[PDB]
Amino acid sequence: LPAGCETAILFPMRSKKIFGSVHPVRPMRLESFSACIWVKATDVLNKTILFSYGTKRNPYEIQLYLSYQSIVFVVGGEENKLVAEAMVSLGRWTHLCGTWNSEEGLTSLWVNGELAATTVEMATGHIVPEGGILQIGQEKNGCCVGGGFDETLAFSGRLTGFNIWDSVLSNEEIRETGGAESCHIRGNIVGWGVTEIQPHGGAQYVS
Amino acid sequence: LPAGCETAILFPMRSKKIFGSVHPVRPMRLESFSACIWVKATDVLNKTILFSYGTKRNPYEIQLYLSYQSIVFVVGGEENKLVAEAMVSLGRWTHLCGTWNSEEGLTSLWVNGELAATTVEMATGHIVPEGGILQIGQEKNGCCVGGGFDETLAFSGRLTGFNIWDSVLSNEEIRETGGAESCHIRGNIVGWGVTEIQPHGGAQYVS
Repeated sequence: LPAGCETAILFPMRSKKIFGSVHPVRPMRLESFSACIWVKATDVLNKTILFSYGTKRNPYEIQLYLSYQSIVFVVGGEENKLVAEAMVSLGRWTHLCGTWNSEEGLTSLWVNGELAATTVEMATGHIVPEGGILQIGQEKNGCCVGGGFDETLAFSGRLTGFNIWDSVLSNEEIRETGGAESCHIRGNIVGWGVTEIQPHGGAQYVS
Repeated sequence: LPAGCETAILFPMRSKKIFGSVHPVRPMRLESFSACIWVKATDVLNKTILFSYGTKRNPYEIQLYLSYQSIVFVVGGEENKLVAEAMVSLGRWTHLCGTWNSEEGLTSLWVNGELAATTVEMATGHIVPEGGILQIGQEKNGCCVGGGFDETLAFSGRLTGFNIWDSVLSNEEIRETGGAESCHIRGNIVGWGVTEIQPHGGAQYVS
């Protein structure tokens, strides 16, 4: 387990059926936010969508994915994105965090409690609309067609601590969530064990 | 049997899952086209979506929906439509059919094989996109989610003789399709009993 957790998803095999359905309880109102996460990637491709919140008219409303030895940060749509280079590789628990603002379009990334990317005037004044759904480990593809889901974009590996925050996280708290006692640090939008998480098609906890 | 047909589909109750899955054989890419049908208007609400063909970027590519007394026929989008006034019935096998072209934006509607309405230079040059889903008996929405199909948009009743053509039908052919010897003339785009049709969510085949 990454730092002090005892539970983690297993994702033993990426196939055309592995996915999950999360049903958060509270609104997604966000003109700014931050999202720490610990990840253990087994294989990284040019395109492998770890998750993406999508609306009926904007499936790419939120998304981040690893492009070989790089990390992509998609906001709002495919066109608007931020990328850092050569930080994520196969098989190691690594803390990923970031921040965004709509006032002057400020956004940033924080790995291991340490900066990874930053820019300004992106998604300035943007507000995420509701009505979409957040999906983990898969992109929009067939589910019950004897497979269907893109095994290419599917994921295999260990994950734990699915959390989301309603506002920006200070650099101090980002560092703390990058520390060895980050398992108990959870956000309010989503908290591990607090938010409804429904693995499917292979994603197994290792509690 | 009406129109000489030998099979039909019953929509016994307007419900949030009642619909049918239609998969026409050939592409829908047409400029001048026509399609006629017999409808037994069981319920005529202020809005009872008869069907809805929609592409991802345009939910209202093609949509015929029935109002209290008017057959509102939408082409391309909500902006362009063709509408009748006081000649739609309740609980009676009735004929409604329309044509369209992009050359000069021609369009028409045909009740009981008799012309109903028409306008010119409507969507001139427009080409209907292909590859979309031809949802029937209900405006496109979720079914497996559990309900999803707004019952107001849902329709109930018996349906027979589904036909789609690749050209504007002549007046003589419209009269022929409006008679008791109209079952045999079935559309090449879709022919009653040719294109696979699966009533679902309460609907069943009937004859």
